[PDB]
Amino acid sequence: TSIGTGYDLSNSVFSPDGRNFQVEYAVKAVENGTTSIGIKCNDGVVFAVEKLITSKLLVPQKNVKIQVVDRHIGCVYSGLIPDGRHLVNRGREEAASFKKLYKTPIPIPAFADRLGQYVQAHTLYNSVRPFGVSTIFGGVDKNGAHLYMLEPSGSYWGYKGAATGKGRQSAKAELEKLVDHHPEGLSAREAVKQAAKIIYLAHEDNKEKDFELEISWCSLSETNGLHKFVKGDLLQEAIDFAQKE
Amino acid sequence: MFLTRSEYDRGVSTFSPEGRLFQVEYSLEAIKLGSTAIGIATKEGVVLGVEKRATSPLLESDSIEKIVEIDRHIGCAMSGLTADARSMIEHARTAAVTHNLYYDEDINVESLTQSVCDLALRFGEGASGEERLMSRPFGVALLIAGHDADDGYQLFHAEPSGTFYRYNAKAIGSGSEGAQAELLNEWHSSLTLKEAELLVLKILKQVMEEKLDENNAQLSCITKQDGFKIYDNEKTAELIKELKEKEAA
Amino acid sequence: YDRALSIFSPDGHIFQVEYALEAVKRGTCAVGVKGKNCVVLGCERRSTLKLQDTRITPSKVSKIDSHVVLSFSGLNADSRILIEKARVEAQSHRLTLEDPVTVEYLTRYVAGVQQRYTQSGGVRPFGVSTLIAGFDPRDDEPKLYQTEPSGIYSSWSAQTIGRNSKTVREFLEKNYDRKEPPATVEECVKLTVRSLLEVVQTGAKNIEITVVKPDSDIVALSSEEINQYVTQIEQ
Amino acid sequence: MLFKQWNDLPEPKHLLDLPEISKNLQSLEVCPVPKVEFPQDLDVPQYSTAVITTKIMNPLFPKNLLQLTSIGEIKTTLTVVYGFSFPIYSFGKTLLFSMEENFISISPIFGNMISRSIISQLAQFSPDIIVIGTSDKIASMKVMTENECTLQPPEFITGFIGSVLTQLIVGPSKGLKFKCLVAPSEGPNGFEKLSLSDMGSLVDLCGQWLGFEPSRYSEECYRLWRCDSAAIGAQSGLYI
Amino acid sequence: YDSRTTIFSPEGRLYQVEYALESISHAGTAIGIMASDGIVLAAERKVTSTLLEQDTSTEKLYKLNDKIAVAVAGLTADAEILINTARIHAQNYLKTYNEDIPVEILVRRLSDIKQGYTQHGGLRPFGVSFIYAGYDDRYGYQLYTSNPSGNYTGWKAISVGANTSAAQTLLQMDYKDDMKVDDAIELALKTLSKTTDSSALTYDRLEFATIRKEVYQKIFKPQEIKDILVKTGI
Amino acid sequence: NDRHPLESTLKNWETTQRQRQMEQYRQIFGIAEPMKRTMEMEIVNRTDFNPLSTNGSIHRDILLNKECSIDWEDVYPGDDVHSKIEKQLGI
Amino acid sequence: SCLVLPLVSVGNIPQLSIDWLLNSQANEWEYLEALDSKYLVEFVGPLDRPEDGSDSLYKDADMKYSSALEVFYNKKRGLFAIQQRTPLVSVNYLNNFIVEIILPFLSKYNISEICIWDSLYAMEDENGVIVRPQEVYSLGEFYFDDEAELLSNLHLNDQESMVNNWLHFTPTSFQDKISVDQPIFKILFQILLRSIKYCSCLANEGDNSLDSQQFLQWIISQKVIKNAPPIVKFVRPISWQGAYGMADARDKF
Amino acid sequence: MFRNNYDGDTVTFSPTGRLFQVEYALEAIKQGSVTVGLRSNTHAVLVALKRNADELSSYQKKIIKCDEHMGLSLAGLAPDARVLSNYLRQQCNYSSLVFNRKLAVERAGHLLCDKAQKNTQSYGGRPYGVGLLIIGYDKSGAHLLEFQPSGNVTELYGTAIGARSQGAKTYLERTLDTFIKIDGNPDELIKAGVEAISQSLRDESLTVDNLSIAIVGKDTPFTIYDGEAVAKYI
Amino acid sequence: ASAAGYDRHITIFSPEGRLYQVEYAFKATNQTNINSLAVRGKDCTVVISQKKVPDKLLDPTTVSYIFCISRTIGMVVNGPIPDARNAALRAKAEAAEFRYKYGYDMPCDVLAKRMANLSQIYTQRAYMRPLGVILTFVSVDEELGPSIYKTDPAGYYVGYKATATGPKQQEITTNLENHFKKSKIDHINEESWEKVVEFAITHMIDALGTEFSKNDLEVGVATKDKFFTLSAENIEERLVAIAEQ
Repeated sequence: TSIGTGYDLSNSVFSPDGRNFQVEYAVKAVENGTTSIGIKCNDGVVFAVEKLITSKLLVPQKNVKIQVVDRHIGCVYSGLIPDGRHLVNRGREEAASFKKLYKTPIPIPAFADRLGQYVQAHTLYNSVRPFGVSTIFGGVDKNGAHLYMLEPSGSYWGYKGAATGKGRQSAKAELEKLVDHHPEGLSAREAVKQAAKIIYLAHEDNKEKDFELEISWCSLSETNGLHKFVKGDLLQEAIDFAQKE
Repeated sequence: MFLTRSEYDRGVSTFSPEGRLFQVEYSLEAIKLGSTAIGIATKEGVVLGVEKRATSPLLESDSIEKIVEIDRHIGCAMSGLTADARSMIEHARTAAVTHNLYYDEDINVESLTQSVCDLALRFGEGASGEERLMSRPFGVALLIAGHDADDGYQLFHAEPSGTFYRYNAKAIGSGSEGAQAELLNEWHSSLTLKEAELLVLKILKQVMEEKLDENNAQLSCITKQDGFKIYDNEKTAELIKELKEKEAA
Repeated sequence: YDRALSIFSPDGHIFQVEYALEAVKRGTCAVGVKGKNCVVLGCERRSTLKLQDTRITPSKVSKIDSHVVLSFSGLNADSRILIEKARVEAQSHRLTLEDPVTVEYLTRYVAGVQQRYTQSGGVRPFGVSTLIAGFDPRDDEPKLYQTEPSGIYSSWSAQTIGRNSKTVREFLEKNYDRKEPPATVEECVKLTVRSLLEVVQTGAKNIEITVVKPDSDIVALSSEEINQYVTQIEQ
Repeated sequence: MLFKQWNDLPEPKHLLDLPEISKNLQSLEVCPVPKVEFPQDLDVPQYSTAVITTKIMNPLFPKNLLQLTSIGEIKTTLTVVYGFSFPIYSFGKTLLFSMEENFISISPIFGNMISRSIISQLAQFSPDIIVIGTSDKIASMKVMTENECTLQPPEFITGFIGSVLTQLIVGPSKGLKFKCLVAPSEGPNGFEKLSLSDMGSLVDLCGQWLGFEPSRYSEECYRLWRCDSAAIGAQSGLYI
Repeated sequence: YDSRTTIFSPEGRLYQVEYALESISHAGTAIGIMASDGIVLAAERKVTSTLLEQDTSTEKLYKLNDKIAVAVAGLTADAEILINTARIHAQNYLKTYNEDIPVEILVRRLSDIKQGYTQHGGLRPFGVSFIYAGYDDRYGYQLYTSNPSGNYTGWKAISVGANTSAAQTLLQMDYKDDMKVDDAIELALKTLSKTTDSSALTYDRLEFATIRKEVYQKIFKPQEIKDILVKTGI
Repeated sequence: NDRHPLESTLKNWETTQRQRQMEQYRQIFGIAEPMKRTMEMEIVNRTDFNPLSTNGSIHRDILLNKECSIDWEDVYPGDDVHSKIEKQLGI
Repeated sequence: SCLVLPLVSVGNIPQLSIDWLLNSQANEWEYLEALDSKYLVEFVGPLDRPEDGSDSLYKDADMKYSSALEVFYNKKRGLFAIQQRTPLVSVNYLNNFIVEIILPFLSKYNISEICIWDSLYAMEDENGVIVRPQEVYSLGEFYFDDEAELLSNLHLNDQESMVNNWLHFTPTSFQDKISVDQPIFKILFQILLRSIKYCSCLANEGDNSLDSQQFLQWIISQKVIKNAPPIVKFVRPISWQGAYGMADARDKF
Repeated sequence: MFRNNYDGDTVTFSPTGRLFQVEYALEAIKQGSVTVGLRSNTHAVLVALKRNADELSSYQKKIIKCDEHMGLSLAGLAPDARVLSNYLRQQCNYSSLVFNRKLAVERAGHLLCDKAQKNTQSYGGRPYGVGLLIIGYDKSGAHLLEFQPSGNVTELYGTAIGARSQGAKTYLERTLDTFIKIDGNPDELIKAGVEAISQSLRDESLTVDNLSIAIVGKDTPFTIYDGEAVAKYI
Repeated sequence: ASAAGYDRHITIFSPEGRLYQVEYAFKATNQTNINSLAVRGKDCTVVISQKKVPDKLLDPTTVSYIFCISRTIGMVVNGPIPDARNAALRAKAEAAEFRYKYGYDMPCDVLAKRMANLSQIYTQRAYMRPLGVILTFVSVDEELGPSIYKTDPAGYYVGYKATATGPKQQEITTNLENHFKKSKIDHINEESWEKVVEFAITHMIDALGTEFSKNDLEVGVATKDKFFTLSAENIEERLVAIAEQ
């Protein structure tokens, strides 16, 4: 059973089958969020997210879906907006604290472990609910490009490619196929186009609604290891390539 | 489709569907049980009265203060569960005396009303980030009356909801629904204080559960020279007999 | 709704505090009467089993100071502790200020203590309603106040609490004329004895009496058997 | 808060917190049923229609606007003693029944039996019925009639007006031509509350059925609503 | 209305405290009698087995201070902490005022403690009830009894625990105020013998204490308990 | 000036030491670890009320890792129960 | 012929199970009549249909509203099924319900057995009815022709026991006895029709949709009533789509 | 139905993956009156409709200034509105003193959304039930941040929140190409804003006593119009 | 059996005496479906745990349940990785604190005892769930020699000469028992950690029953010098050695 009545109406309760159902429901909440993907490059990572333009009123430039945790870490989340923004704030604080302490950018593994610990803590006690946001974040540091995914349960792993949100199914399949075709390690310029293609192929489940995609990438060779958005000619080239369907 | 027991009725931390916060709502229900209180404001003063609600003749009708003073120019009338009102009045008096001590000047009525509603707000987070002080909102609602040179005679109603309104005329407590309806029927800007107090007696008679008498009803007035002063039993009896002389027949 | 202190009933009540007040009805009857210059408190002592030691802890009516008397009905255990806190406050006031506690002040403090034990759901409210009485320091006016578990308190010319309260209160309502309250101590004591006799079918052995007088004078009687007889002669 | 109180299960939700008819819940015999007394001098045929409404919506009939007069009481009793009564108002050619619905004091059995008595009394005279009430399971104001339902499957009506509609649709004297209107509500029976927009729309609509002038009717209705009526409650003051 | 001890029931009664009152009724009978010249405590120990070390157990009675002794019923674990607090309070009073604690003041303190745990929701009532006995210049010998509710009462002769009603009836029938310790002992032993569920109430089942005659407080070991039981000829 | 020099620092040694330890842990292990540890400490202290036994909770010793250590503050440890109830609940 | 009578209980599982049964066999079930809702908290709601869009259970177009309590009928199976949408006003009237409604209906249509469904909350260990808690279902049966002596003695004398053993509960069932809950009152009243069957489910509050599905699957697995298996596809009524409101089209995901 | 089993508190999710308790808080905005805001390159304007309890009472303060460069309007719960407004004013003063720097509009928006979000994670505390429009002008141009109690904050050219706000939002959607270009003419911008709110009314007409307007710009410090002042804009 | 009442959520005794909450917490240890092995050598200790990803896109470099806790102590966990990481970091912090407090390197015995006691708090406190993981601490104690200690959410604390954990524990433990029985010794008695690793792989294969490549397992070895997890190439070398055998 996916529900397990009785044992699910309170956090930090083990069901007769080992599951703690509140984390399962938090995972369920992650489904409804906007699809997001992150692709690992031989020297960087590429992020793409399908921001649905809900209404004309939103100011296009300042309304951004991809949050920057630090100069060298990009982050995108799917699920509950408040939890996502709060978690991003915690990540930014951790980056600031670590940099202030050692005066060097935090390597991605330590930051990912810290955020996984933070998320996991909320699943432990009765008075707090699990974070209902699945997050993709990564960047480049002394040890090269890294791309991590952490779940509401606090579990996380290194990923050659990750996907979330409502369109997770087809996007995940297409990303599997991409990594299968190109095990050599895609370049950032190639990964931008591939991510745009994959994210458009995820739009077929919500055809009727208008959408825009923000593409940002961090690469050792391209941007000296600084996380910078894609704007102008490169993004339009990605449009044209993916428009081939 | 099945009828099931609700639970949003319990606790102040739960919103009902359509976003209604009931436990504050039922708190305002408890106000209706309290003694009727009436107030009327005019450019020449403000008057207010209260049903004493003497449960038995043995109780001392002279020693149940539903009307009290907060400062020389500022007083108030209250209704509901008087226990919380005691704390509310004590806080109001403390704030007024502290303000006068610190600034050597009279407390503006609006500032006092804001301070009182801030205490009433404490069932949740305070207006300045203070932690919650109590598990439930006050079961008390009151209307403040006073005079300020920058505002003139004015009458503020304050709920337990942390909200307050300036009122030309107001009613709370038992039967205060019809009381306020009749006030809206009767009130006009040109009322003089004599007419104001006689109208208060009239509305109290209309709403009161038994015969209107000086031993169960009492009045208060705010005047620049007089400040806050409560009418004595003889004065109230004079006003009541004047009521049956003027309005009746 | 009755499950906790922190939630109003839909009609505006707080059923838990009302249940506590009802529990106050469980205890024995206690009554107080304000005379012109004296205050009389009578108490229905539970019919003593012959094995009880009469010479120790006989009185429920107890002193809070040389000029204040406290009586109660309901849960005795809570009452003792409330009395202890009242005594602590009275002496603290005598220390911090030269003048002793005004009876109004003491009853306000007891009402605050009872209310404070109702502010949070973690503590049971005291199932007691005290009947503080006395004379203000150096002032001849008798004072008599009643407190309730909710913290509501009010001054009375005469009031009853405890078991079978309604019978006594109705009797006092009929027989007490505020235009001419009983002046002399004897008349007030006779009125109190008559009031309790409407509830206590047992003889005078059950009725305790305390008389408090201005200028810090408190005395407990052991001769009301004569008063009981006189009411019998009047009956 | 650092922890939720472990003891808060909370209580089950299949059963409702209704008052018990008698303290002897373990009773093992036929429980008695309330009797209903209806004033027989009413002379129904003199009225062309009837309105049945729950107390929380009296403000729709302002005495300063229509000459409401009380004809008589409907009285009920239940020996086990419980007993309650409410007035039959009247205006124009219309009867008005107000129940004083209240779950804390009144067991819904009284409401259902009263509804049955009222409708079985109105059966022979065939007056037009305009039953106006409230529900806490409806997204927005609806209008209803025996040949047309405007309720989505998950939506329904409860309480006394539930009994009235039941008697009108099924059971004895069924098939009576009636018009129904239910505004969305919140909270339990008798102590319910109504939204501002829904209340205003109800005022705009209820006037048309009663034939009163929309503007002056609306002014009087707003006057009665916002003057500390129990229906509005905290709304004006809880929300800016 | 019993999951929480902080909430009254609609009948204005506490079910949690009433359950505690029920609990002590299961414990072994403890009986106390005041004589004109001394106090006598007796107690039938519920726990019994041939292997139990009667010679040193003495968990049914306790000593709080010279000339003050208590018999207990209910949970021994709950009894121990209150006994310790009572000892600390008595010795603290002696240290402060340099006089022995008048037993009434001690009983007041312990009654307040037992009430207090009925107050805070996280604390259950003490499932014990004490018979206090001691001497003081205020009133001489006097017996006090305190329940989980936190109240106390003075007595000339009282019983606590299982079948308390029968023992109370026997005492009320036989008791006199002019008795002396050596006869109050016979009365108490007779009452326990006729209240017990055992056939003969051998010395093993019985724990005993007395205060008499400045004042000597003596708790009897089983040998002299048997000697006395044969002295009264049960 | 009238106090013993060691008085001010030693009075609150344990709490300041714990605060410094938590600061170091936050520096090394991120915000999560101090949050977890402080919440453990507060959820143990909040739930454990027992006025008669000043001895203190066992789990408090377990969590501070002083379950096998002794300090002079341990060897040498208005007082009514109701005063303790008031103080603990802040009521 | 047989009747199935769901009882309001923890999680409303009997009612949800009856919804599953009726909606999963729309080709067979049909509306017959509404019973006297005198004792129920009155209910009025629109027509309901299986989510598949098939023909509604209320076959006749004259119907425009659904009563508080109605008896559906299955001509092929010769089976009746009550769908009770609201609980009784109070347990005080639990007796009158059976006395004045259920039994007259059974005698009206010559019902041979009444297969009552019920749910039991784990907290209700009063009188220790719950035994073998490892199991989660329970079936009990009673037969008049075999227990003629039992009913012969029961209407004459009472043992005043807090628990009773009239019903024969099958092995590997989470109860062997019934103490104070609803079955005690009615079982007496159907006793003071050849047989009675009682189906019980241990349950907890929550989204009992799947729990009710499993309960119905188990009930059909047991040979309680001669019914074809709806296992091919369970179809929820269209009304359930509103169980969690209407939409989440709001800007917080 | 099943919603009633999972909406009891802010912590428990539902098997559908929703969180009903904060959904109710979001829905609470619908009870409040309409309030509208719109943006122009030089000016950003607020328009709000004040509600009063009864004809005998004064009208509520729907618009609060925080500094000469920014202020906010709100709808929904009065207590939460007061709390958030006071917190934001306190933090604006704190920024202006500690840093001698005017608090940036986006900085304030995120600083307040962080506060609003934390209450949705902990039991006991409830989500705030106040939706508010923060408006201000600073070095980075004119801004208008819609706020929702669920931590969500976004910069909009214009919007309407509160009861029947969707009509004003539709009108703003239909005039976005127009009212933005009205920069440099505050009277016309205010007229457009008022014409937006007018679509939200079903019963009452805009009047000098209920309507209230606030404007801020490079040449115009945050100013509030009310009473006879707004007559020319009606 | 299903829990009765308040025990359904918090750790309090049931009428049968058992703690349903802790028993459920045990089942959660099998949630990830991993199974591990631990065996002792002459002067080294080795742990083997499966590493079935299984998803193609998930980066193999970070699917690791073998956590380095200190120079001489390593540990491998069963159950969800969030709780595993929380417990591992608690172990690391306790080890460092002990090293500072008592001045000498933290023995595995005391560390596993501390973790068991910490688990014991949750085993009786009302408001905290047990971590629901099973930990196996391995080290080369400077006085006990190679040792293995196992802790479980109930707070038990037992030393093992060889251990298996996870769903398939029964076959593995029976095989180890058979090997030791026919060998009549309490350790493998190989003078190099490579041989002990090879033995562990051999007996894992002879129980799980599946031949698997370098991707499917991770190997941790504890020596007197330091504890280290083997890289992919080292596992490949060991598997090649096994195949040659």
